[PDB]
Amino acid sequence: TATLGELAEAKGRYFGSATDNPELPDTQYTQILGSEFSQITVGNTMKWQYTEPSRGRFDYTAAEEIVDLAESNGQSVRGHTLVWHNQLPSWVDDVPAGELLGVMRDHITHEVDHFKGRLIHWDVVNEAFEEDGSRRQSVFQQKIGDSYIAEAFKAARAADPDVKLYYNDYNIEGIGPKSDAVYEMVKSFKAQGIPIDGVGMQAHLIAGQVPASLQENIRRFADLGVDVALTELDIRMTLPRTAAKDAQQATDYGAVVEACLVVSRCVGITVWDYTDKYSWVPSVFPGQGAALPWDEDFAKKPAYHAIAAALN
Ligand SMILES: O[C@@H]1[C@@H](O)[C@H](O[C@@H]2CO[C@@H](O)[C@H](O)[C@H]2O)OC[C@H]1O
Ligand SMILES: O[C@@H]1[C@@H](O)[C@H](O[C@@H]2CO[C@@H](O)[C@H](O)[C@H]2O)OC[C@H]1O
Ligand SMILES: [Zn+2]
Ligand SMILES: [Zn+2]
Ligand SMILES: [Zn+2]
Ligand SMILES: [Zn+2]
Ligand SMILES: [Zn+2]
Repeated sequence: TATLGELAEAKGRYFGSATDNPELPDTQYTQILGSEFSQITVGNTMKWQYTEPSRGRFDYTAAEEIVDLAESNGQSVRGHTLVWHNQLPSWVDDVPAGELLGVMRDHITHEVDHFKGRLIHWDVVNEAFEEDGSRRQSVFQQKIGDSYIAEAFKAARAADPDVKLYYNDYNIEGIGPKSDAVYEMVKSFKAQGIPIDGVGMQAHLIAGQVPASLQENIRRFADLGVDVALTELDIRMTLPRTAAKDAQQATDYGAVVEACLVVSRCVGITVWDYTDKYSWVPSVFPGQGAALPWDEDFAKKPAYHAIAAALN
């Protein structure tokens, strides 16, 4: 009957999926991508290695394709991601330390300016913290210092005043040292007048291990005055799939969706792609997989039933 996007929209939220250029040829895949979801995230081609492969020379070719596709289906789009220590072109490491801040600002200005007025959110900075809450020692942190995050948000706001600016990270779904650090940063930013409109909880979860404090965590961020979004939701399991594992995964998906629906400022959910066929999990987590609502043959799993039921 109604799609996840339609059910989500009926509750003032969006339900979308990330995608990547190489997948678009898959006709069965795109038909579902374009009809089931109300939002799309550019999976890879908005990343630094693609948009600015050589210093000062920008390339939005691949990203534009996905943005146009989303627009064609009437789907909103999330930009991902401007500042990240991963998938960074090699020339960035060679930039003299004293020049890096200026380079990061430039990268941000161009990309945000080019897509201005077409995206709903921008993941401005991604994974800037370690598990214990200390700063990840990336090229930006090391050469620019602690203010690089704040500078990144300022630059972004200066290039597009209407788009929502998000801080994105993983393992910040439950209350803990990592989410506390993000919590403090957001508090710090609000007090200093540093622009930031939301926190993106990637939500790359493990079946049977969903943080029970998820909802309370979403709520405290919302009380700080920022929106919250589950940006790259997937719940992996150790293969092979079994009925019991699928059922546990379904229960998990339902609890995650319910948590968002209970908090007024949880604007939406995005799954890191929607079919196991293209999930990034197997490639990064050896022995793990089957983390999405649709399996490799596009059959909806019990997980799908739970998501729809939670959305109502
Ligand atoms: O490169 C990053 C991955 O390393 C990250 O995977 C997290 C590692 O710790 C595990 O406990 C989490 O479940 C897993 O998601 O995901 C984000 C990616 O950018
Ligand atoms: O194809 C893979 C992408 O799907 C993957 O996306 C990363 C997953 O972890 C998140 O924290 C990152 O923000 C997101 O970009 O990156 C690797 C690429 O090979
Ligand atoms: Zn090109
Ligand atoms: Zn275009
Ligand atoms: Zn704490
Ligand atoms: Zn199947
Ligand atoms: Zn069903």
